[PDB]
Amino acid sequence: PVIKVRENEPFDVALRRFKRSCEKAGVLAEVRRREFYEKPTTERKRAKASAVKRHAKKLARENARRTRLY
Amino acid sequence: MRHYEIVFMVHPDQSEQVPGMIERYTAAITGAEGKIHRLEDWGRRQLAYPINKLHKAHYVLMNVEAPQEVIDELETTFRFNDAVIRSMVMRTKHAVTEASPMVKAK
Amino acid sequence: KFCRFTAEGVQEIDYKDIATLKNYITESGKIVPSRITGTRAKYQRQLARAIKRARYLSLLPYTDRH
Amino acid sequence: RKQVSDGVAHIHASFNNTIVTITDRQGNALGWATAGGSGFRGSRKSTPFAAQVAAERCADAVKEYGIKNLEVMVKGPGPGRESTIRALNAAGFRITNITDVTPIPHNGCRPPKKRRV
RNA sequence: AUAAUGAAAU
RNA sequence: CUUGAGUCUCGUAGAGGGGGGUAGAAUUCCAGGUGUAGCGGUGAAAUGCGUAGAGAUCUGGAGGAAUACCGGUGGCGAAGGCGGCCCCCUGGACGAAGACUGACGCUCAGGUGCGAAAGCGUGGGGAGCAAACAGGAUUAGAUACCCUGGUAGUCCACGCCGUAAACGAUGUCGACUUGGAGGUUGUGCCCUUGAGGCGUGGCUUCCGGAGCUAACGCGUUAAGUCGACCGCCUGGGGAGUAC
Repeated sequence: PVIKVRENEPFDVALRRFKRSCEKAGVLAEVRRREFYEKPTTERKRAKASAVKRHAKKLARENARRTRLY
Repeated sequence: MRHYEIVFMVHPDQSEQVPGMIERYTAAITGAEGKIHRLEDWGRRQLAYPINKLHKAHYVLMNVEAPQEVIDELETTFRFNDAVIRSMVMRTKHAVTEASPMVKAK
Repeated sequence: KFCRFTAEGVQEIDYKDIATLKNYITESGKIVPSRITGTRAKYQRQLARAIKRARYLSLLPYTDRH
Repeated sequence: RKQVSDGVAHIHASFNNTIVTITDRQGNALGWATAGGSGFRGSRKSTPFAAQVAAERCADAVKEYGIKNLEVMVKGPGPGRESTIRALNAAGFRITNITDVTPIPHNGCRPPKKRRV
């Protein structure tokens, strides 16, 4: 995330550009997840749980639009 | 015999020996019933990150067909020479004779 | 999803082609996921191989701060 | 002293403290201030207000060198990334650049074990 | 933040 | 005799196995420059480090462990398991069109091999973190959970041990029996509208019909309908213990 202040450019715009670039790069997430060690079992379990939850939510929301609430 | 692609890089302040190097290696390959399919000399280029406090390396590319003992000896020469700072040897499926993207838009 | 390599019928991705390889890395030097660019799996794998070869030969960077 | 007119501000922002150090363009230090040494202790040491106060004090402690232009480098995840930059702009310098240099390993060493409390 | 225990029957 | 089982010819995808080189990010330590009172840690603290100049910032060097992004209900392996890049040696699977042998097959008591982590023997290596151990704290006590330190081990070569919720808690082989939506890897044809349709193989995820089941549920990758061979059970404790 490298930001160069352009001519005539105010300071708030540059600051917001900095924040947006860092959000796109995603450094805070990496730093937070590398703080403690995680076992391979826990890693695999988290991945599977996320996939199952996402699939089920998609199915439920796609099948919930065939009923009338009132 | 198999088909190989070779790339090597040279110190910027020793660019006056590259033609002699090319001649010597080509002679070594051709003396053992080998062939040379493509040869290219790219000149000096800016590096993407420094190597040993340097930028601006000199690049050479070759595409050949030869036995394995010759390639082994060539690698040994690269290892023990001090003008060469990096090198790569790869295997190919067929001979390559077309032109590279570096001799079409440089 | 649209794939340029499949559309043009390519055999290899040519680690020497910096112009093509530039379209698949971010401003930090990271490889871009396939679900954003719409490539196929075969060609995504070939592409990662090519980018790593270029990184070693020093035609591409590893990170934006060296 | 010797005038400089061009400097770099380094911000070190952890989950427990903030450190600000102003330097010339070759890495030679001129002054520093920290959040824990500005009247704050414990829970109040890790808040954006403390980081702001530290930025003000660091700006003051280098007024004899006559600095005009400043680059900014930020390193760390803690609270204090933005308050410091705002305070430096307010103090009256001109910001020319902003860079992030937080270090990330390409799979090196084993971290400590998870806390169970 | 931590933070214990309750005879057997009807 | 050729339909089960095999051999030959052309290709394709893959973290399948063994050996040797090499690259970039980051941690720790060692020697220098600038600079001056705090750093580190917790729910709150203090043991610890610091004017004998720490922490912060810049430059040079040493060492050994792991490979961000790609990366996914993705791939390969009999299971255990396998992930940076390049070279050498090597095992299996699958598809198209032909040729060849002629039941050469399935299962398997005793037998023999392979087999995560921890542990054991001899010789090396040791950033990071970590049983045992020492000191802050918390508490009625705290041989704990939290904090500051820390060695066996974790790494390499050769040899032992033979066990795990070693799990799909579901032995191996063959045949038959309505459907829908996806993933990955081969191959044939074309109305011709050169960018799209129509077919045919191997592996794999989710839902669900008849039937089955004590129920939960399984459902062409069966726990449905059948055939061939093997292993195992017979109330709870004592006990997978004693001799």
